[PDB]
Formats: sequence, structure tokens, C-alpha cells
Amino acid sequence: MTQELLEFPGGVLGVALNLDEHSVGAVILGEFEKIEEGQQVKRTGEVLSV
Amino acid sequence: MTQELLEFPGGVLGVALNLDEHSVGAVILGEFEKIEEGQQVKRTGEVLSVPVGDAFLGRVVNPLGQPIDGQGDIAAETRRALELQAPSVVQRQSVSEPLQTGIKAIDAMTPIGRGQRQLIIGDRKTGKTAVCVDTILNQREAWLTGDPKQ
Amino acid sequence: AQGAQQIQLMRQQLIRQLRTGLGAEAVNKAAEIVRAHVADPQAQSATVDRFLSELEQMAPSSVVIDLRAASRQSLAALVEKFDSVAGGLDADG
Amino acid sequence: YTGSAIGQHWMYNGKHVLIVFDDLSKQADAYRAISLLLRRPPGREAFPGDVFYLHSRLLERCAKLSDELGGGSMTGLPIIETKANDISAFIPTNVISITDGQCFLESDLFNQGVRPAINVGVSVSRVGGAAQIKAMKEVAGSLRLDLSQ
Amino acid sequence: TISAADIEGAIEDYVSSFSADTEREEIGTVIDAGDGIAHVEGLPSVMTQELLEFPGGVLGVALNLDEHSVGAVILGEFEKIEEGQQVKRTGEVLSVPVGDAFLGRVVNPLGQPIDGQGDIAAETRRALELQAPSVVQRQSVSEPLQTGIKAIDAMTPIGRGQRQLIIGDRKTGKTAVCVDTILNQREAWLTGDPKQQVRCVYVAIGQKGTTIASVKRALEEGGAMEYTTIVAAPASDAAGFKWLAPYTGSAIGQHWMYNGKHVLIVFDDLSKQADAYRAISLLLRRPPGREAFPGDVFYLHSRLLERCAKLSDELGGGSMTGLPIIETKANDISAFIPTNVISITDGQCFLESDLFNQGVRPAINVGVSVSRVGGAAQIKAMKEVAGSLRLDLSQYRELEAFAAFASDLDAASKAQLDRGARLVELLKQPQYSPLAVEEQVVAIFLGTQGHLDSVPVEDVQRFESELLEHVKASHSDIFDGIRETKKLSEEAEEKLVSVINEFKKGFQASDGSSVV
Amino acid sequence: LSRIYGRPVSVQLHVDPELLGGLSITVGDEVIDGSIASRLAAAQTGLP
Amino acid sequence: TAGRVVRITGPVVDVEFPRGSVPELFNALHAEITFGALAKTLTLEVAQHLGDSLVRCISMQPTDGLVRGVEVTDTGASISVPVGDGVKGHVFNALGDCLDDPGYGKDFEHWSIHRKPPAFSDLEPRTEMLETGLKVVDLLTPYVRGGKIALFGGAGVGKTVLIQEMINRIARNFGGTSVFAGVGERTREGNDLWVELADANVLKDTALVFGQMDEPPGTRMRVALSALTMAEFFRDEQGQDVLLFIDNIFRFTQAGSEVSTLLGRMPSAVGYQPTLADEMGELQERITSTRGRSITSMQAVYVPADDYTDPAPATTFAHLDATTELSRAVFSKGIFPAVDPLASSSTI
Amino acid sequence: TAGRVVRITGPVVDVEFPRGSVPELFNALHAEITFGALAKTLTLEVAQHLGDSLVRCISMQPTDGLVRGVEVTDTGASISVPVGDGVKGHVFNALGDCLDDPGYGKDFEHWSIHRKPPAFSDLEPRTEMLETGLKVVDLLTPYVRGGKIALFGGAGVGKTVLIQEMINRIARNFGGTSVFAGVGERTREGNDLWVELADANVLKDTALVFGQMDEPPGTRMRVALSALTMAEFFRDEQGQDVLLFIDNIFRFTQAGSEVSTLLGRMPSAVGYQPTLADEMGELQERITSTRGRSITSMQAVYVPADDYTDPAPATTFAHLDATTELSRAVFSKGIFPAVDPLASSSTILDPAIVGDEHYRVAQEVIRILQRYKDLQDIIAILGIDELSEEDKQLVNRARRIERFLSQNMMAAEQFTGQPGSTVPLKETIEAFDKLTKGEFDHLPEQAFFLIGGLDDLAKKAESL
Amino acid sequence: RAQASGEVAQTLTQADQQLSAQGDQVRSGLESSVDGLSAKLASRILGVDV
Repeated sequence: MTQELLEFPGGVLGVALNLDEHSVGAVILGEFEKIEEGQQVKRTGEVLSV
Repeated sequence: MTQELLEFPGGVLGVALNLDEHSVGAVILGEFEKIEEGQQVKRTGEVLSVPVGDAFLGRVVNPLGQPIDGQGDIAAETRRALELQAPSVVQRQSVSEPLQTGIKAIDAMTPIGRGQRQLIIGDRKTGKTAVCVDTILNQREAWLTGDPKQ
Repeated sequence: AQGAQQIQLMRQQLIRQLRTGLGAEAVNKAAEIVRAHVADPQAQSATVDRFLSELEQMAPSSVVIDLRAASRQSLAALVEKFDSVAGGLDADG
Repeated sequence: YTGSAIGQHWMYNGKHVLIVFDDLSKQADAYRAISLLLRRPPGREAFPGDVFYLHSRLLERCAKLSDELGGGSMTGLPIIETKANDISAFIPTNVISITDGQCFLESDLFNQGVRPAINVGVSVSRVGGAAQIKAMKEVAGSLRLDLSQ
Repeated sequence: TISAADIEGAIEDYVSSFSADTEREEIGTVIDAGDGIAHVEGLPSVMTQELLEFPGGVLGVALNLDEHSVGAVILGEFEKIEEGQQVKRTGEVLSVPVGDAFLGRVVNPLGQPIDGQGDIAAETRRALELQAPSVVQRQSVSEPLQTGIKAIDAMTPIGRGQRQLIIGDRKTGKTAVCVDTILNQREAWLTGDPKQQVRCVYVAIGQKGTTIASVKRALEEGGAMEYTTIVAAPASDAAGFKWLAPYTGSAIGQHWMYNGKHVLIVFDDLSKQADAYRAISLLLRRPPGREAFPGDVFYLHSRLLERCAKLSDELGGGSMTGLPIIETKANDISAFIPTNVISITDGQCFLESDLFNQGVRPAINVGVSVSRVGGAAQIKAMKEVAGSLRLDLSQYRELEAFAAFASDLDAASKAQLDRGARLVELLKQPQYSPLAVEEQVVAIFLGTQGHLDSVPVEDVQRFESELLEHVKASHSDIFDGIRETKKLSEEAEEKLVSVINEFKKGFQASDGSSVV
Repeated sequence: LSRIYGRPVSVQLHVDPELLGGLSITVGDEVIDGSIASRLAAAQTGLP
Repeated sequence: TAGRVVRITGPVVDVEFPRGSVPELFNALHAEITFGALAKTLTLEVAQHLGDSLVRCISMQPTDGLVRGVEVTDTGASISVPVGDGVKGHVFNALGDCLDDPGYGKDFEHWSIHRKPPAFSDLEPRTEMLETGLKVVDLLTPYVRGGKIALFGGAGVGKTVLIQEMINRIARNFGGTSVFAGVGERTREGNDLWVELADANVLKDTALVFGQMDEPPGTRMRVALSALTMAEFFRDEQGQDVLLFIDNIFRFTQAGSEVSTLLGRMPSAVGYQPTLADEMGELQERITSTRGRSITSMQAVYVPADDYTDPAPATTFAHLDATTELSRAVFSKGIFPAVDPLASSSTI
Repeated sequence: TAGRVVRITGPVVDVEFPRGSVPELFNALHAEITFGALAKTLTLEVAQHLGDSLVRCISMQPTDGLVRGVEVTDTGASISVPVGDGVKGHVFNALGDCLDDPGYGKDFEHWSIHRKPPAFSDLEPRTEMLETGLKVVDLLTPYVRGGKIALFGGAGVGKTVLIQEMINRIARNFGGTSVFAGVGERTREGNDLWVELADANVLKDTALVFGQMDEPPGTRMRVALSALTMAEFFRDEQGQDVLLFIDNIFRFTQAGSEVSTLLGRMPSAVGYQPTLADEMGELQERITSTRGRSITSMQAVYVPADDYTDPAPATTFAHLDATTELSRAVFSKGIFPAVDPLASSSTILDPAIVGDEHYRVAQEVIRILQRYKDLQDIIAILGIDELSEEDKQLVNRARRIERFLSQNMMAAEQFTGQPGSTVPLKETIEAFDKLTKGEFDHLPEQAFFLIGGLDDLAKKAESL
Repeated sequence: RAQASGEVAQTLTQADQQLSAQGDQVRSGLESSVDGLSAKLASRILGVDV
């Protein structure tokens, strides 16, 4: 979903800014030096909330 | 050829400027909404020309040569291409003629004759329009003279 | 002393003339020699023999490796699949 | 271009004509816009380098002819607008350097006093006395130095 | 026919020693051409930054590399290149031939002779870039380098192994300054002592051939070419020379300096080199930066620059002094290239067209032009005799702003104004007038003591000249005395002031008024 | 050729009349050439 | 042999050639127009090597009516210009074809336009003082023999009459012949100048070369090269002292910028040619005297927007020896030279 | 696991790896040069991933002499540097290998250079005032312990001289462990600093490591990180106050710009890095005095092109507390301590911290200089004849107070050949209050030029 | 010094013809053994004796 929360194996969270034909861009909130190719990305099915 | 006057099914016209190995660019002149994918173009005539005559006096026409005014259609004498070579250096003389302007200041400071390119440069709300129109209308006596020398 | 160096410069011009003469004579006369004396067919093969001797006297050389890596892997996999699959092909198949 | 062709047709047969151009800055802007939208590289002030050439092929048409072809004549009077009394801009400098004779028009003089509001210390005519009536030139008596002093 | 016999014998020996054979080298095929840029293929045996021997005799280096055909750069006649042509590569990384016979010669940046005097020989080929000496193997500056001009040495000293920079506008005479320094070096060359011996290298970049001929003729008239090495890159040539010649100068200096010789290097200009680098970088489609200048320029000028430094005592303690010249437009220090050059170096000298316009030829500013080199540059005699000159000149420049109001001074700074005027009139120097330390320290002492106050301003100059030559004609014991102990002994002071009084009593002014 | 290179080497001959002698082989990018013209040029250019 | 055109845009053209018929840099090619009303011949120059037997080129005439597949020939050399004694008798442009009549043909010997500056060893090591017949000029601003001089002025200050005076002075005093190369000059002014030279009875020994505005920049940039080729031939063959006249310099810079942006390079230094220095040096290296013969010239530069700090003025001032200024109040005082001694200086 | 070089350009290198193993970010990679003359082994650090097991990396040695296909080996770790008690007393390189004594080390502890800032719970503000013998720094912007110090100015405005002046003052007054480092410093000054430090007999407790110009930028932005790691190692375990000295951080930033230009990322304003603020904050926040750890640091910053519109020092402005600025005009006037009083400010100056008399004195001086600058525009042409006497006296007082701030530090001993001077704060404030009373109006202005104290002031004035 | 320059001038005008006189004999004697040199050239080129 556009601007939807996404979860990563490292415990960090991301938001989908722009969505393309076959690629999805994401930004890392906190630590991002433990991120490597081939990880697992899972959607929470919910837009950002506090 | 370059600068070709093309044809479109909707009646509008266009001109080709940039070419390519496989593509042709163009510029739409009139209405643009009717343009759509799938249309067919037809190569018509040649580089655009203008029909010039002598009945153009006292009328307002299109830049393309159509009587935009409420008057009837205009006649034609001959078609001339826009692109032509400039006059050579072996076909010019010296300039000497009292081309009047009707303004004390202009001819009191800067004389104006036939064949001389004079530029007017001014700011906003200056008076170029009035000066030019008065210069244009000052030729009433010249027009009223019978011979075409004046 | 300067005039002494121009004396040396004139000797250099003489050496230049020597160089030009040597070059001209060498070019012309060696070219005539090679194109006249050793132009016979019977000599040509002999040269090859000499050349062959050179080819037999050189030390051995090591030669290896006779375009995307993913493309290379896919092409290799396809070749392997063909090799595994084309066994049952017949003359007309 | 169509106006120039129409004028040239009448000029070439010996009909004396005069040509006025209302505004050229808008022509330059339109040409720049169409060039950029045609996906051509930009230049200084985002202007194509050939724009000057364009004016070169436009304003040069009008001239005097010899008696061999009938001795026709036609005159061009371009109009240029300037903002905040700026002259060093690209188009003004190019068009000034491409022509001879200029007529500076000052707004302060038009604000009060002179209605024609034409400058005297700036305007210059290249032709000069060659385009002067003998009685006019004689009666004038070179008042320019008198007004300068 | 002894020469003929020797030439024939040498030719016979060479032609009888000719040798060639066959190997399994690699030859590439030219596939690209245009704008001095070519691509070749058929060379698996690649080695980064190897050189090329083209069939036409031109050369190049294959700098850029890629998975496909690499893109090299060619130098020379680039019009003989054609698709399908062949090229041979040599693994000899770029290097310059070096020898002690290079002095008194002018060659191209690639080393081929251009003066036409003949041929030259070398012994090794040092590469154009190598490691620089480290901190632990350097040493401090404690050696005075003498200069012809009294003004520069009196204001901001110069030391061996220390970089000094000259910034100026057009038509001020930096060429005159470097020529004067070279001429002054002749006396140092005169002695046979290696410790006091100094070699000089000049480099001209982007310079007109007329200027080169004029400076060469001036050098020849000087007769001091026994220690000169000249490198030239004329403007009409390609940018490759303009980008590579200073490295050749650096290498030729480094070779002799690893040999234990004192060296000075003079660079005519650097801005044109930066321009050439910018142009060639833009040809590469590299993204641009400020003023379209790539950011590598700082690294470039640095890697050129800090190669000049004094070595440690153990290694030989060699010292080279670098003098680059920079021309600025509209006397603005706020410009990118001047900013970088002042930031990278220490100490600079300012020349402005103003004072040159009012008439005084040496135009040196006294408020901003400074140098960080310590007091070890001066001799102790110079330190004791010269002091507080900069501050006095500064306050003179401040107070001369109110010369239009004499109601404020009122005979309180008349002496200050007069002394400033006399000093300003003293600092001027004529053209091609070499001057030694002895007479110049004499002159500075005389100016400091104010014994010429009675002398009218209109002839002070010629006054000292007469005085000077008389002291040359008279006893010269005091010169030797202050030359040996390197200090002004007092007894010499009374002797010289007595001689001064005797001379000036016998002196007449321009108008015929004797001084009292 | 099989001695210098372990892999067998095929033969494809193209006749060149320009060479006054010698022989040239190309096993790819490595090239072997013995030519009268080539050696004459090498000796000539290195004359000084 | 013949080449087939591939793509066209503006004056830029693209051609394809066989494998063994690829031309080198700066060749001459010919094209013809089939359209009768626009019948014309085209001269083409090679400037780039795009590869794949494809070459990008710049035409010397405006491009109109061109049809794909037109056979393209090769002249086989650079631009050829005719020279001989019969030159300086009439006028013509860089093409060599005389405008007044096509009577002048190829009887004159044909030379290539591209040349090189002289070697370094043979350059003259000393200067020479040049004397004239004007008291104020020789007293105030000395002129170096074979140097470059800049002049500032407008209309009505007697620049043209002074040029005529110096032309006839050098013609009668020290012999030799002079040439004029009008760059960026209007057509009517050129016709007036030709008439004035004809009535001045000094048109016989002068060679006039001209360049028109409507022409593409290629002619505008090769006209100067043609004029310098003419002068070099005359000096080297007749041994006559010659004078070179140039209208303006900024027009050449503008033509260079136009061809730069036309080819589609990466504009630099406030939209200038990154290699302007190389081209200016190539132009100006062929003026200096040698072998006892002097080739002097003067050029007039137009400062843009009252700025001396623009890079083009800065670079063109790098080869200047003397500057001259003419004012208006000085002429109002009633003097012939109309030169201010206070605004001029020289380098010798 | 083996790596092969596929494409290189500039100092940046792209490498390809097998699918099986791919090292993470910030890891050491080993390669070699097979050439004879330039034989050397090189190490690369992981910069970014490019997909298809392609990795971009940066070198800290010059890249000339490489060839494609060379095997690449990894260590599976970040960059480790030596830490120990005997570190002090030796010079170090970017690698951390000893320079004076080759082979010295490889037996102490090893710590990475990539760490994390301390937690916020351990943060604590400080107000410990610090005094220095120079009068101007104490009167205007008194120094506070445990904070950050900024020295702003252009090029060649005496930053270095005051740097060694302050370091000499601190070394003589205070002992303890100290660390000097910097980037963008010349060899000659470094050797002079080493010689002077040996002269002072305090080099035994001082840590020395720094870079030079003629080096690839990788060292340029890594040596500072190494120095900060040394500082943290000394601060944490030893628990002793450590003096930190850092010079010319500006080159650091510039270095980053260069490598970004090589990466191909989209340029930023004035052609700068896509992100610079985050790295700046990471670098700055590494410095922090803990409750039990008092840390004082000073920073020398270079302003490019004498323009403050550049965001390069503007970004640093938000991370500082005490700042002292210099200008070219003040230097051209003649006074060497060309410190601008108008622009300079500090956050410690407050009547709650310091008595009201000092506050009043500072406010009065500030207002006087502000009025002088305001009238400078009118006086620039016309002068004092048009102006009234009520402002003429103000002009005179402003000129005298401005000339009085000049001082003769001992660091100029190698230039002026005269000893330095020091004055306690009480005498300074008393003399300044006396001057602001206007009693000294009778004295000539030139006497105030380069004077030590009021006693010397009177002696000099009455000597003429 | 001008007369010394003139003296050196005629020394040059004598040397420039003395060198020509020596070069005459050099030209005469150059062809003494050039055939043997060329034979050595050919032999070393062919790899076998000429």
C-alpha cells in the first residue's frame, strides 16, 4: 500500500514512498548498516500510526 | 524536404522541423485537441508559400493568409516562398532621400531616409505606438499625390 | 668559446650528412639485395625452415581462458539441460 | 516572415513600402519555447545560440536598390521594450549591435515636461546629412552643441 | 680524416652489432577515432597505465579502462588514426630521462631536444610520480637564500626549502623578478663549493615564443647559463604538454635532490594548467563543480606542490625553493584559484598596479603581504639593523590619508612624514641592477639612521650611489668585517659615520646647496 | 603449436604478397611475425 | 566511392561511406540540389569521426530541400583557395569565386587553407622600430614592427579616412600591398566601402574579402583563415610588406560558440568554448615577422556590457602591444587625428 | 571465496564476488600489485552494494599499477586500530602502524573505529569556567570547561599561531594526557611542532597522528575517526581528563565531496555531498564530556573564499557553544590578534554566572563599538568636522579602546624578539573600567599599540 | 668589444670553410668500406651470413 508500514528481519521499519512497475522503494528509519540483499520484507496491512 | 507543409485528416496543418533515422517531428499550428493516435498524414505540396496580390489593401488577414476580417474572400496574384536569398552587394546604391516622419524631434536630431534600418527602444508606457502611428498617417499628402513616386 | 661550439655544430652538420648518406645507401642497397638475391623461390622455404627453427627453440608459454554473469550462468544451465535432454534425439528428430 | 515577404514583393517591382514590427521579444520567447520543447540543448539565458542568426535573416531584408532593378526601397522600424532601464541583456545588445542608429526613450522625461520624451545625449543617426533637406540642415545651425552646453 | 675514420669505425661497429628476433607480443586493432580518443582491442595482457608506440611515431597512454575496448589518449598528430589500424604497447610506465647534461638546454615536456643544438644523453628514467618524503625525514629551515632585490629581503625574507608565492595583476614584471633572481645566482654559482652551490630550473607554460626568445637572449647576455635548466610549453601546442610539463620539472628536480644539490624551481604560470585540466576533464563528460571546476584540482596542485621541501640532515639535507606565479584579475583575493593557492601555501607577496601607475616600479603592498618564515632567514646583522619597518610603513600609510589638514599635526609628526617619504623614495629599484647584501645593508643602515634627512628628495637616489661607489673606491675593510662575523661591529659604525660625514660635507645638492 | 600450447591449434592460411619472406601466425591476440620488410623497417628507424 | 546521407537536422549532416573510403579530418565534399527553383551546390567539411563508417559534418550553406539517399562525392583535400598576381584586382569571398563576375576561374594556383605557424628556431630574436608619417602617433604611442594594435572609436571620428591614409602611406612609402578582410560587416556598408576605394584610386593594390550575415558560421570562421592564407602567400612569395585589417573579434567568438552548441558539446566558462585559447593561439601565431619581412595587423574589439573582465576580452588582450582611442570632444575642438594622448599607451 | 576486479576508475573500485559469500558493510579487503617498482598491497572498505554481487569500494592508497582479475581476500571485520597505555610518545599513520619505530606494536588491544554515541541518560550540562592569560578571550567570551571551541576566519589570519599559543599555555598550566591531531596540515609545521614538543619535555604524554595533502582522501576522512577512537579509549577506561586538539576540519568535508563526485550520485547545492549534515552530526556528537569524564576540545575551521554564505561552516554553527571569529580588515589594520568583538559571542556570559560589573563592562564596550561602526559610514567621506563633539568624544574613546585590545603573546617570540605578557582578570576589568571612565583621553593613541598592562601603559606613555 | 666581435666574426668566416674543406675529404672517404657495412647489415638481418 502507498506509504504503508513494512517490517524487516532486523526489527527496523520502513515506509513505501514510490511504487514502480516491478520495484518498490523503501526507506529505513533507524539502523541500516545490517541490511543486506535477500532479506525478508513483510507487510503489516496498516498505514503509519502513532 | 525541410520545412514541409504537411496534412492531417482533421483539417489542421503542420510543419516538419527536426528529422531522424526513423522519426519525424512537427509543430501543430492551429487547434490541437483533435490530434490523436492512429491518424494518417499525407505529404502535400512543398515548403509553404504565401499568395501575394494587390487587393490586400485595407484589410486584416491571417498570418497564414486568410481573411480573418468580416470582409469577403481575397484574390491572389502569385505565390512566393518565404525563404529567398538576400540582395547581393552588387545591387545597392548610396542612400539619399528626405523620408519624412512628421515629428519635430526625430528629424531635428536624427534624419531618416529610405533604406535605413532605424530601431526604436523604450520602456513600458512610453509612446512608441503613438509615434509610429503618427509617422504612418503622416503620408496622407504623399498618397494624395497622383504619381507613385511620392 | 662560442665560436668553438659553432665549430662543433658544423661537425654535427657533417655527422648529419653522414647519417643521411648512410640511411640512403642502406635503404636502397639493402632493398635491392633482398629483392634481387634472395627473391628466388628455392630460398623462401629455407627461410621458413629457419623460422621453423625459431618456433622450435622458444620456451613454452602458458595460455588459459580460450557476457553478464547471470546470463553466463543461464546459458551454461541451458547448455547442460540440452546435453541431458538431446540424448534421445534421432537423425530426423 | 510573411510580412517581410509581402513587403518584398511590392518593393521588388518598384513600389515604395515601409515595414513596421510591433514586437520582437515575444517572437524570441516563442522560438525559445518551441526549441526547448523540441528537445534541443539550452544556452546562455536558456536561449538557443542561433536566435541571433534568426534576427539576422529577418531584419536584413529591407534596403535600397540600384536603378538596374527599378530602384525600389523599403524601411524597417523594429520596436524593442526594456525593463528597469537595462540595456546589457542578450537580446537588446544583439539587436543594437546588428543595426545602425538608435532612439532611446526615457520614462522620467515623459513623467513631467516633454511629451515626446526623446533623449538627446543618446540618440544618433548614422546617415546624418545624407538624409537631410538642405534648407532644414542650413536653418538648423547645429543646435546640438548649443543644447549640450 | 681522423673524424672520418672515427665515424666510419663507429658506424661499422653499430651496424655489425644490430640484433633482432621474434617474440609472442600482442598487437591491438584500432576501432575508434576522433577528438584524440581511440579504442583498441586484442590485448588481453593489459597493465594499467602502460605506454604506446604508435606506427606514426606518436605516443599515448591507455588511462581509461572498461569491459569493452579501452579509451586511451593520444599526443601529437592525431589525424593519422584510422579504424582497423594497429598499435604496440610497452610496459615502460611513464618516465623522464635524466642526466647532468640537461643544464643549458631547452627541451619539450617529453624530453626531446627542441633548441636544435644537437642531441643529449641520459642515464636513468625516473617516473613522473613517486612517494614524497615523510615528516620524520625532514628538517627545519636555517639557511638564508640571498636575493638581488633589497626590498623583498628587507620586508619578507626567503629561505631555502620554503615556498613563497607571488600574486599579481597583468604587466607588473614577475618575469623581471625571476630573471633578477637567476642573475643573482651567478655569484653563488661562481664558487666551487657544493654546499653553497645552487641549481636553477625555469618552467614556462602557455607563453608566447617572443617572450621565450627575449628571456633566452637576456639569459645569454647575463652569461649565467652554466646552471640553468629551462622547460617550455608554448601556447600553440596541445593541452597534454600544458598538463604534463610541471611534473617533468618536479622529477628532474627530485633526481638531483636525492643526489644532494641545492635547487630552486620557478613556475611561470599555473592558471593555464588548471584551465587545460578543466577542459580535458569536461571532454571526459565528468560531472562539473563550482565554476565548472572539478574538485580534484586541489589534489592536483597539492600533489604538484608539497614535493618541494628540505630533507633531513642524514639523507643529505637538500633544499629546493619553489616560486610559482599567479595572475589575478581586478586585484581580488576572493577568487577560487587564488583562494586555493593561498590556502595551500605559507607566505605570499602582493603586487598591485596602483603604485606601478603612480611611478614607483617595485609595487609591493605593506599591509597585507606577509611571510611566516621565522627570524632564522635573516642574518643577525640584518635583524639588528632592520626592525619596525613594516609597522612604520603601515602607520605612514594611515597618516598620509590626512595630509590635507596641517592644523592637526602641527609639527608633531613632520619628522614621521619626512622619514616615511625618504624611506619610500629609498625602496625604489632600477631595472637590471643586481645588488649584493653588503651595500644593501649599508643602505638600510643609512636610511634607518636618517643621516640623509638634510638631502633634498629630488636627488637622494643618486646621492647614495655616489656615496656607495666612493665606499667601493675607499677602504673595503668594513665590508669584509661584517661579511665574516655577520654583524655590525661598533668600531665599523664610527668609521662609517665619520666617512659619511666627510662625504656629505663634500657633497653638493642638485641645486648647489651643501648639506649641514 | 601443440608443443607451446597444450590445446591443439587449427590452421587457416591466408596468402600475403607484401612480405618479402618470413612467416606470421596469430593464435588469437598473441602474434608471431618474422618479416623481411618488418626487420628492414626496424633497422632503418633505429639507424641514428 | 559515393556516400549516402543518413539523417539531417539544421545545418548538421550525417553521411555513411564504404569501408575503404573513409575520409580524414577536414575534407571537402560536394552536393547538388534537384529542385529547380532552389538549384544550388553544397560544400561540406569533415570535422568528426563517430565511427561505424558514419561521419558528422557541417555544411557551408543553409540546408533546404535535401532528400535522403543523395550521392555524396569527395573532393579529396581541404578547402582550396586560388592565389596569383591577378588577386587584389577585385573582390571575392572565402569560396574564391568573384562576386562581381565569375570570370575569375582556377587559372590561379590553388592552395590549402590549413597551415601551421613557423618553427621556433627561425623566429626573429630582436625587435624593430616602425616609423610612420604621423607626428602625434609616432611621438605618443610607438608601433612595433609586425605587432598587433587595438583601436577604439565610432562613426564620424574619421576612422575610415585614417585607414585610407595609412593604406596609401604604406603603399607609396615602403611599397608592398595590403588586404582587407571584413568580418561581420553589413552588405550596404561593404558596397559603400568598395565604391569609396574605387573612387579613391587605391583599389588596384587592395584585396577585399567579405562575409555575410545570412551565411552559416562555417564561412564566418573560415574567412579569417582565408585572409591570413592570402597574406602569408603574398609575404612569402613577393617579399612585400603587407597590412592585415580585421573588423571585429567578438563576432568570431560568437560563431565559435554557435558551432560549439550546434555540435552538441558541453558549454563551459559562461557558455564559451573550453578550447577558445587553442583556437585563438592558432589564429594569432601566424602574424609575427620572420625572415626580415613584417606582417602587421590591427584589430577592433567590442567590449560587451561595459565589462573588461569578461574572459574573451581578457584573452584577446593577451596578444596586444598598443591601444588607441578616439574621442568626440577632441574632434569638436577641430583637429584631424582626434586622438587623446591621455587614454593611449604602448608596450615598447 | 575469491574476488575479481571487473572495472576501476579514479580511486573507486568495483568488484564482483561469488554468490556463496558476500561480506557486509565496512569490511577490510586485501589485494596486491604485481608490478616491480611499485610493489604494494592495498586494502578496500565496503561502500555500497550494486546487485548481482557487485560491490563498490574506496581505496586509501593511490590506485596506479592495478590490473584486472587480481584475487581479492577479506578479513570479515571492520577496521581495527591499536589501543594501549604505551601508545603515547610515538607518531602514527592512517593505518596505525608506528612511523618513528617501524614494527612497534601489534601487541596491544585492538578496537574498531565505528562506534555509537553515548546514551542520553548519561548526558550532563556544564558551566565550569576556564581562564586564559590573554585579556580579550577572558573579557569578551570567557572559556568554559567541558565544552567546544570554535576558531573562525579566512585564510592566513593567524589561526595556527594562536593554536600553539593556547596549547603552550594549557601545557604549562595543566598536565595530564593530551592528544593532538588534524587534517590539512603541512609537513614543515609538523616537524616544527615535533621539535618544539620535544623541547618542552611533554611529548611523553602527547598522542600525535595526522595526515597530509599528498594522500588519497580515504586517509583524509579516516584519520580523524582514528583520533576520536583514541580519545574515547583514553577517556573511558582511564577515567582521566584528556585534552583534545583538532585543526582544519574543513578539508574533511571537502574530502567527502570529492568521493561523492566519483560515486555518480546527484549533485547538491554548490556541488556538495547529497548528505553532509548527518555525517557532521555524527562526527560532532562523538565528542561529549560524561559526568565522570571531563573532556575539552578545540576546533580550527577554514572558511572557503572568505564567504560565509557557504553552508559548510553554517552547518557547524549549530554544533558549537563558544566561538571566536577573525576578519581580514582587522589584520590589515595592524593588530595581530585580529579577533572581531562585534561578531564574537559565547553562551556562558550571563549575570547569573559572572558578577554584574563584568556584564555591564561588556555591554558598554559592545554598545560603543556598535556606535562606532554605525558612524563609520558617515565619517568615511566627510569626517568629524561635520559631526558634533558629543560624537567626537565617542569616536576617540572607541579608537582608544579598540587599540588597547592589542597584546604581545609569547608565541611571536620568533618574530618580534620580545617576551610575552599575562594579566589576571581583575586587573583587566579594572583597567577597562578605568579606560571607559575616559580618564585616559589625554594619552596619545599610539601608546596603546601592543602594550602589556596599565603600568607598562603609563611607562610607555610618559616615555614619549 | 665591437671590434672583438668583428674579429670573432672573421674567425667564424674562416672556420665555416675549413669545416667545408674537411667535409670534402670526408665525402671522398665515406665510401671506403660501406659495402662491407651493408653486407653485415644484410647478414644480421637474414640471421645467416650474407
